[PDB]
Amino acid sequence: MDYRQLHRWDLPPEEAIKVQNELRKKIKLTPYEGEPEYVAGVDLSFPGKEEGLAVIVVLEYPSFKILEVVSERGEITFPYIPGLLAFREGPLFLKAWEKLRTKPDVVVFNGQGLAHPRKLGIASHMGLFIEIPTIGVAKSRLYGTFKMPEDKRCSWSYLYDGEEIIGCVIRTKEGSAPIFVSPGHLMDVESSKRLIKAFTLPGRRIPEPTRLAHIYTQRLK
Ligand SMILES: [Ca+2]
Ligand SMILES: [Ca+2]
Ligand code: NA
Repeated sequence: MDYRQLHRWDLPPEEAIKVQNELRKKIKLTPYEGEPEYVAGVDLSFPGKEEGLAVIVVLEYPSFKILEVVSERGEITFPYIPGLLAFREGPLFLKAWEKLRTKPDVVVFNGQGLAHPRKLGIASHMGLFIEIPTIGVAKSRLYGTFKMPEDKRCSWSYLYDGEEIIGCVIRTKEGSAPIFVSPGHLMDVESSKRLIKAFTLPGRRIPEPTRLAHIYTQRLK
C-alpha cells in the first residue's frame, strides 16, 4: 500500500522530539462517519533481541473475517523511549505496509494516538504517513488525567490534558483493567471510542484488529 515518507528516521532523540512538534501541527481530528468495511490492526514482536517482526492483519467488518496478513522482519535501531515509540517501530511497520494489498478504512495501533505529551503518538504519526484514519489502543496510560471508569462493561471516562479531551478510558471487560483509546489522524475522540467499542467483542478486553495482530506476531515467530 502506498504512503508518504515525511522525514528520515535515523535521528537522535532531541531531533526526533523536534520532528514531532512540527508533525503535530499536521494532525486532523475529524469525525469518522459511517461504518468501515476493512479494519487493520498492527502489532510487533521481537523474536531476537533488537530483531523485530511487524504484522498487519486486515479484517472485514462486521464479520471480523481475516482478509490479509502481511509481515516483515528487520533490525531495530532506535531504543524504546516513552513518547518516541514511532521512531522505534515506525520503519518496520512501514515496510509491512508497503506489502499490503488491501486498503483499510481504519488502522488500529498498539499504543496511543492523541493521548501523548506532544499530541503525536505512534497512531497519529503513522496516520500522517499512510493518510488513512487511525486509532491508538493501549493497555496503560502515557499522558493525560482521568477518573477511573466503573467496573461495569462499557463504562468509560474521558482522558484530559487540562480542559482538553485527548482520548478515553474504556472498561471493555468487567473485572479486567481498562484500555486507553485515542484518535490518531483523520479521527476524533468520539469516533475512536465508538469504533473501538464496535471492534471489541463481549467478553474480550482487546479489540479484534490488534487482538488478532498479536496472535499472528506470536505464531509467525
Ligand atoms: Ca510496560
Ligand atoms: Ca503484542
Ligand atoms: Na505492538
